[PDB]
Amino acid sequence: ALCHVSRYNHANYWASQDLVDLFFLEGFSPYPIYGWRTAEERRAAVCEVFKTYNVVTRLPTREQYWRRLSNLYTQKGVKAYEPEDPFYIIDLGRVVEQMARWRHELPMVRPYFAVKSNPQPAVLEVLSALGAGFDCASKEEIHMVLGRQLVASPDDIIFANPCKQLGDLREAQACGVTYVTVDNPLEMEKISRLMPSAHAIIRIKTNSTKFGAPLEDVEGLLEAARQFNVTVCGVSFHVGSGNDDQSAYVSAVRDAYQVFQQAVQYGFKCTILDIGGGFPGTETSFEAIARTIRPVLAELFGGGDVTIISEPGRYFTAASHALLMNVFASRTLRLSDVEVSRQAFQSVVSMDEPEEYQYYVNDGLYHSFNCILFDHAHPTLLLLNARRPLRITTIFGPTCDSMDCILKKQPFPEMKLGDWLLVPDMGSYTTAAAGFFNGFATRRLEWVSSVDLC
Amino acid sequence: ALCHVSRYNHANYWASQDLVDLFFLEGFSPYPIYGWRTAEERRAAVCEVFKTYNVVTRLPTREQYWRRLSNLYTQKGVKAYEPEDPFYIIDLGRVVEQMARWRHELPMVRPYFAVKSNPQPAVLEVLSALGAGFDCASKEEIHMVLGRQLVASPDDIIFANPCKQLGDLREAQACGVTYVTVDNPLEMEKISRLMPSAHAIIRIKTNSTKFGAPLEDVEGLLEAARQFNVTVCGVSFHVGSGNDDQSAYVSAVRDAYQVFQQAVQYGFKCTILDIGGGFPGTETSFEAIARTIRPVLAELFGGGDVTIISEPGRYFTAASHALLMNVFASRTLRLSDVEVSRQAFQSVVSMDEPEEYQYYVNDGLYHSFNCILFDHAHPTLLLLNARRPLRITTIFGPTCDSMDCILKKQPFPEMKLGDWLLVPDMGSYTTAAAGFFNGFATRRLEWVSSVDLC
Repeated sequence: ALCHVSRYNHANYWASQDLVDLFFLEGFSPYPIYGWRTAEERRAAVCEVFKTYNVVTRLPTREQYWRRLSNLYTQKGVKAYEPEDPFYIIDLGRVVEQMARWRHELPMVRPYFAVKSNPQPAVLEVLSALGAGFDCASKEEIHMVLGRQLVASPDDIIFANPCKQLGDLREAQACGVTYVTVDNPLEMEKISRLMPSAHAIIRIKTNSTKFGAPLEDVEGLLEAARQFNVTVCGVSFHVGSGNDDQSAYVSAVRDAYQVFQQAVQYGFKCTILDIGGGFPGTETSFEAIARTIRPVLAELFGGGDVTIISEPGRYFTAASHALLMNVFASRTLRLSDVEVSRQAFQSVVSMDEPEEYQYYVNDGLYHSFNCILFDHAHPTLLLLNARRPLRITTIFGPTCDSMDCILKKQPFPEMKLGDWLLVPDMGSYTTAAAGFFNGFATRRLEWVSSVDLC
Repeated sequence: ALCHVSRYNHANYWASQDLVDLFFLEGFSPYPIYGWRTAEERRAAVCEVFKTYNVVTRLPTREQYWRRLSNLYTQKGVKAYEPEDPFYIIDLGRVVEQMARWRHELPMVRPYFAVKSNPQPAVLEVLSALGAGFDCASKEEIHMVLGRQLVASPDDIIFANPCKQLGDLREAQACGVTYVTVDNPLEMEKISRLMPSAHAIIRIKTNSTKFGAPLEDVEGLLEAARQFNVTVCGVSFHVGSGNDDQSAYVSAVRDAYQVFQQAVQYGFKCTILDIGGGFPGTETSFEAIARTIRPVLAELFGGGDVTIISEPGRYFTAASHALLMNVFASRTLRLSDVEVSRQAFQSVVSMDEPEEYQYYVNDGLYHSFNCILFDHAHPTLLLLNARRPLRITTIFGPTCDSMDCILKKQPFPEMKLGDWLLVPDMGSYTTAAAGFFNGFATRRLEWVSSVDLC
């Protein structure tokens, strides 16, 4: 459907610091910590990134915290940007908390953050300081990771795209990366021809239709790898967020074990297992998924000769953002008699006056709110603010296009010009896929650290 | 649906300049030319733009011309960019021809090009040289128009957004632009309080959900304008990219005349008539639309007191661009028995072997091909270049998103890694709304001139 407004649907619409501290304490589990930094170097590096971006440690539920921050920063902005411009509130402490959670729940797995989730430099810097690996799907992301000197060696970068361009392969081989992912024999030929130092990883299909080799064709994939003198030492799979069944992960791990046996039959001694991303980044919770994944990994890849990695994307940056919007235009329209009857029966809006209240905010579908179509997401609009009766609303974007319709004829509290709209959990594939249509953009950013580090 | 592939659907799928010259011949119509330049200065300015952007004159159907140009500029890359990278072929001669066609069909109307269609500097500069007005929907586009010194005075810029932000109005008043568009009395109050030296233009609804005041509420609009000491001298309307027929244009202009009479009754003497955009850019033809709308303008606004303007967007930059894509990855899959039966009855590809072909190109839905959703467009894929059996193809994009699919399970000639895909008529809202997901972008541009004005 459209943006979720279930927070305002009835007439009476009124009404881990310990984990992070544990994470920065090792140097628990018998597995070595991620990254080349020691215990003292990681904390120093994260504090250095915090100082570099001058984040503010605003210690604290989550909706109340976001509302308080939005009020404070709106007041601050009222007192290089306009006070009515949209802005983000990046909680860089949330990324640290997510890494602490991943270390606690999956200590045997080293995440390789998907840079495609948000290529924002601050999150990359803090993740590299935390010891995370990096997951580049293109030569551009490889350059951002290497150009910022976030990795000591290119061995912490995986060319996770199973279908890479020839120039991308040339740049990756020149830059010195080694880990790549494959799904078809033609990619084996390309990798052998243009990148001889690669450590190819086979991507196996899971129970989408674009990536992942079928379990039957993995034998032909291994045959092509052997024929083309390609060193295969890994198997990867990605299920994507949306698979409600918790058995998809264990089925994929079983398929990976079968592929490992097939590779062993081909003289390939694989040492890398990649379980992909798709983990939930918001509070099927991540704890249940980890409790499902852990035992099969222990009883199948518990020998210690295979390193288990992952490429979690939105998991790290799901709860780290909060977009704020200003309503700057409003008008009321009459309704037809036919439309009046339907709304009276269902909607809790008072239909004495057939009025449709239309509002315009300064961020729409051609920008950060592009996740409605590209990501199939339904974010939660929140009005920070005399009874405010529930009128049927159609919240438009700033762009003159008529399709900028983040809301359409749904009940919502009465809003006037100058009010702010808060959209929590707006960090996954929001500004990465954002387009510069009409010239509007959420250029302003604010840096907040929910946890205390410095 | 999806990208149009009707060019390849049966088993055997094998098998201007004079008007532009007339356009630069003002020193035949009783209307003065557009712009502050003369005949001897417009040609010099456009030749200066061509020299500045190194535009090359290519001389000649449109499909064959685009194929020839694609061959020429494709076997030219392997001889700062990779040869296997996507690129555009911008034909500014097409923009010049579109302007000449507009001048011939509607000599009484001065276009004000919608910068939102493509904010590319070359098209803006060539249009300013041609004498076009400019149509800025945001302060950013105002700055691009003014920053490049394209307009002698800000009187050639219309703040065509009927709902403008406060900072945008402040910048517009500071810059010196006067013409604005209004929809609701709240906008009247905002403009009066913020933009004192304005010439408001009422936007009337066309037989529309987002913009356009209803014909009944124009009374309240005029009352608010008079109450807030707002000077209104124009009425505007936008129809949309596609509609029923020219009867919409006739109804809209008659409603505009009625609103003009209402304003005259409300002590307001108007002098501006804006008929909006939505005209066809590709080849309901534009000539029929002009032949319909000319007589009503002649018999209704033929007194000469009111100047008729327009804001045509895609009309100028529809047939200008031509995107090219490279197939760098491919694989073959299986089909279910149920799915096999469906294709046997309708698909012309022999379904004896359940072969599903999946290809990958370097431009997808997160980029230039974003017009499929944001614009509801179906561009025509063309394979430039033995036998080419039809197969069930699924042309994906470069991004690793599952939904980045421009064509799904449709017949198409057999493709191999290295072939190019030509997509003509890709200049309207393609690179303007294009994002930067995964770091992929069509950075390379090539400049051609179908016409020879130099």
